[PDB]
Amino acid sequence: DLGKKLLEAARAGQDDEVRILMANGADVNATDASGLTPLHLAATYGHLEIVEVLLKHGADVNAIDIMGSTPLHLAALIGHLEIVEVLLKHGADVNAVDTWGDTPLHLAAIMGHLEIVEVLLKHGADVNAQDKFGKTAFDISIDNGNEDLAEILQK
Amino acid sequence: RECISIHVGQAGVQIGNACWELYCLEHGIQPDGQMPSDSFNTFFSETGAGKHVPRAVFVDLEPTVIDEVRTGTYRQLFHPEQLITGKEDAANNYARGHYTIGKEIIDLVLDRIRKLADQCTGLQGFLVFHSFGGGTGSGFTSLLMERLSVDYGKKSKLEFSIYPAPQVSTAVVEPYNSILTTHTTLEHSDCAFMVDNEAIYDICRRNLDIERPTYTNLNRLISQIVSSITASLRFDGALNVDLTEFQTNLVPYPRIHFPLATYAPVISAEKAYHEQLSVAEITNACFEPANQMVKCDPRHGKYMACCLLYRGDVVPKDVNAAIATIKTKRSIQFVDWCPGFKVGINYQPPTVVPGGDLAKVQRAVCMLSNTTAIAEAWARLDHKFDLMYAKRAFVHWYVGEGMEEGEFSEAREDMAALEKDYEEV
Amino acid sequence: REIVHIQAGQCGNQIGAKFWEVISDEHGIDPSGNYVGDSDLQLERISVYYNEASSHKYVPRAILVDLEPGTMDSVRSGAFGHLFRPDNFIFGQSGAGNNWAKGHYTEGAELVDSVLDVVRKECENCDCLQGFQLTHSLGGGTGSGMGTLLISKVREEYPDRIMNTFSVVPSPKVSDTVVEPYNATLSIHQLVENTDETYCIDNEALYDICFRTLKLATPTYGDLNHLVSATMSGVTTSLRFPGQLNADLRKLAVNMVPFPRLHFFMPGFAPLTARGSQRALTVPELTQQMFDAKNMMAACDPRHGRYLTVATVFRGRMSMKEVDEQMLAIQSKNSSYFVEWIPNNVKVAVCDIPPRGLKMSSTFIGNSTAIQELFKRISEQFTAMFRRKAFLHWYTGEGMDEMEFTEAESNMNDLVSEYQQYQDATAE
Ligand SMILES: C=C1NC(=O)[C@H](C)N(O)C(=O)[C@H]([C@@H](O)C(N)=O)N(C)C(=O)[C@H](C)OC(=O)[C@@H]2C[C@H](C)CN2C1=O
Ligand SMILES: Nc1nc2c(ncn2[C@@H]2O[C@H](COP(=O)(O)OP(=O)(O)OP(=O)(O)O)[C@@H](O)[C@H]2O)c(=O)[nH]1
Ligand SMILES: Nc1nc2c(ncn2[C@@H]2O[C@H](COP(=O)(O)OP(=O)(O)O)[C@@H](O)[C@H]2O)c(=O)[nH]1
Ligand SMILES: [Mg+2]
Repeated sequence: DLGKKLLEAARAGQDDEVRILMANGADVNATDASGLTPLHLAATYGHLEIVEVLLKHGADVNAIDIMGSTPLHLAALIGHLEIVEVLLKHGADVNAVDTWGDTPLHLAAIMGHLEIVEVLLKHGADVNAQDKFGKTAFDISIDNGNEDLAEILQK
Repeated sequence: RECISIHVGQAGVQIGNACWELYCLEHGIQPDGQMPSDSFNTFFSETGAGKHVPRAVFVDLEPTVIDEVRTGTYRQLFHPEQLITGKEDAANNYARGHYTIGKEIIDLVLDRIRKLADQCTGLQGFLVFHSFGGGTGSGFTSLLMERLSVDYGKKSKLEFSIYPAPQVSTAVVEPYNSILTTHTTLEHSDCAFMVDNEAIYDICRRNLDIERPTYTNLNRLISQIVSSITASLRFDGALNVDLTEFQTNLVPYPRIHFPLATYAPVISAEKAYHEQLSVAEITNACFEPANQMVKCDPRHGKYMACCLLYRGDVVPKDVNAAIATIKTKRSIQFVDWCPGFKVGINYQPPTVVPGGDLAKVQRAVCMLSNTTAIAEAWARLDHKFDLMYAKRAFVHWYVGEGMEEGEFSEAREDMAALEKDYEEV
Repeated sequence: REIVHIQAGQCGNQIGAKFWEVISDEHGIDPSGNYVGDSDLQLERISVYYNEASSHKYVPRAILVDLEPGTMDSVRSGAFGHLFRPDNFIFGQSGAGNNWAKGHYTEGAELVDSVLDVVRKECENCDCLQGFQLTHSLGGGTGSGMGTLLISKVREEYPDRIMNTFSVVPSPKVSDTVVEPYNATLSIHQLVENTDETYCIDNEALYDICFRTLKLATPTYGDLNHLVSATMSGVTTSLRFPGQLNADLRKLAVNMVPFPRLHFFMPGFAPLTARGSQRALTVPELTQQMFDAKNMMAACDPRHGRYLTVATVFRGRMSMKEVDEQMLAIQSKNSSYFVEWIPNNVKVAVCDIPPRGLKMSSTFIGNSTAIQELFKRISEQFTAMFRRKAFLHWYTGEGMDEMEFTEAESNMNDLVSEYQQYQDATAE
């Protein structure tokens, strides 16, 4: 099955093997057992060119795994700024909510990815969105004493 | 009729340094043991060469304090085998001093004590100096006292103990150590004289005009009190002639064995021409709470015994008159079941130590009172103990050093009963 | 008497090297091992940290450990790099790749026995070994994974000796990777069980001090390490010079650790200075500042919690009366922040010898329940990563199971709940 091979190639960052697999009918929207797609894995592990290739060939930019994670959630969590920008350019939902109630803004705020926080805000990230404990990204920055983040969130 | 002095831990050793400094001067003995010119034989052996040697043992679980004795002014005074040190101290942990670390050296200490005791023709007992707050002073003293009771069942044992003061302290757990050692030593001690470090500190500040007293300042003042208490043992004594008489005169019941010491006059050496104070004046000062060795209010308590030990130019009739006047005072109440003041006079004036902070005086007095008011000092310790023990704060340090957790509550219950003993009398 | 110092990984060797530079200058030991000092106080306790070799030479009782060789080369390049015992450099070649699993189970395990031999040799040479001091980061792979492996092995071989750590906690503000919360949480689990005393050196705090208080636009590791070395000098002063209070590792622990798991200290000091900076503070200023949240080396606000215990050390010629007055004043005016069920829980020492470049300094060591804020911040980052299973293959591929992650996180959250319990407790 070419789906599994494309998932592994996208995770592993093998640009050449990704192209060959898609040229042979690989399901660009294949899922592993948890619902992750090749775009999810390339977004997680920083493979910008594979992200770009997949989005040009039918990948669902807003696909969710079984926990509600989108590719943008994972890029915002891991801190891949260019991938965040490319996903947003291709219509990623900036306020997608996962099963924990987290939005991309929450995850970038928790992990201190301040440049990504600013990008997400400029693209309409919801500063009032609450996780399942009632916390907004601003609450996280106040509770953890991250003054730099709090200032970005207030501008 | 020999007495053996045992100095345990830093406080015990440093107080011992000052006590033997003073004893030597009182008896004309030089730091090398020689004497230019006997009653002092109770406290000093004599070699075949005219060298007089303290009947004294110094013990500590680390070496730094006793190493100063071994190399300082008195490096030739003591038996070098009676200066005994381990390598690693009790870390302010009673359980280390008593159970783990202390047990590595207890047999050696007892064998060296036996060497001294075998030199005695009529050993009376032991004087044991130590802090409450340190791990050696608390835990190793307790172990030593337990062992001495077994090995010397008929011998008396007196303590000089340092009661802790937060403002001059080196451990948060000093209340634990104080209660643990009091619990295990109570059965084994015949009489214990406590000195509150805050009380002596404030006497040094107020009466000696010393802004920042040192341990040396405190210890030289303590040594004057100790010397008054033991003068009867070292000179021709009519009162408190032997150790047995301290219990007779001061301790009506074995558990209530903590007399309050008060000493007067304490005058700065910078006032060399002070007006000399009368017998009445120094005796009256023994009933002012600010001259006491332990912070408490004897006007809130009852006296069970009172001994007045005078030194110097003191005429007996003047003592009897001074006592007559204070007997009239309403603030001095005795229990119904006791006679009464006991009086001793030593006609030599107190000795002045070169380097000391005290002015020479022509007369002085040390009052030893067994007053129920000292229970106030037990209550202060018990309260700090209770606050920490309710949360088991620091208890794991003791349980990890050979002690069962139940010893804490057993010790505290013994203290509750001790406080009750004071209330009942 | 003797302390055996170990420094593991890149962070651990960099701050360790700086420690030995700073205290060597304080004790008058030059880069060759010769004493060129001015005062008898410098040598009185020199054996705590230094072996005395042939011909009045002084050699740090220091063991240098790393899975990457490049660090050992840079240590040797430093001012005091050649003062260390060459046989006490123990270094692999593979590296750990910022992977706790590699440090703790794979390449680190293969190097650890070689480290324990050198530890054994230093220890058998001691008159009376006090215990061990380890410098490391928690966010990498060698200092974190192999450092904690080293701790558990030393603990097994030396169960009666004190284990103290200077542990550098990761922050996104100074980060190489998002797996740092994994590595830190796995390590904290180990430190909770196997150390007696841990100084929480928080890169978040170090960055905040440099950026905001010292106005350094882009802090370097040298900038951060200037704060670490001043802290390490200050908190070891009572161990290195003669004194009455906290004069060895076990007396410090007995005064600072009322419950065995709650042994994570918040350090602080005053004045805070940048490298090259230049009026000596008063005792009131020293006292106010070393208790200020802005002067803490852990990114926690003490006023959000309660002090279980505190040690402070003033350094320099100054009025002992003023020290006691100011120390009493901070407690009486802020009495609610000191737990009432540990009476007299703040102790103060004074050392006449000031650190380099200052006439007056003060160092704070707090055991405060507010340190839960540090563990909560790491926990939240750990949980955000672990919920999405990001990068877990790097750990399970070295043999670990996911359950080690869950147990590490559960133990750290239990630590947090314990702090909050004593924060809320009352005397009644
Ligand atoms: C050196 C002194 N003080 C200090 O070194 C510190 C700064 N200090 O002022 C304290 O209060 C603390 C402690 O008591 C506390 N923090 O509560 N501390 C450790 C002492 O006091 C120690 C035990 O005292 C001495 O060693 C001598 C004994 C003499 C009778 C008076 N001394 C001092 O004043
Ligand atoms: N009066 C007086 N008190 C002292 C002296 N030295 C220490 N202390 C007091 O003794 C208590 C601390 O115990 P230490 O005697 O120093 O401890 P230790 O017996 O050596 O036991 P560890 O060191 O724990 O093994 C505190 O209350 C100190 O204030 C001294 O020379 N004179
Ligand atoms: N303060 C400080 N932190 C450092 C230093 N070097 C690395 N770190 C931090 O340590 C973590 C990386 O661990 P590192 O020591 O480099 O990995 P190791 O060599 O595998 O132990 C991150 O939190 C870095 O910020 C340093 O010199 N000083
Ligand atoms: Mg001691």
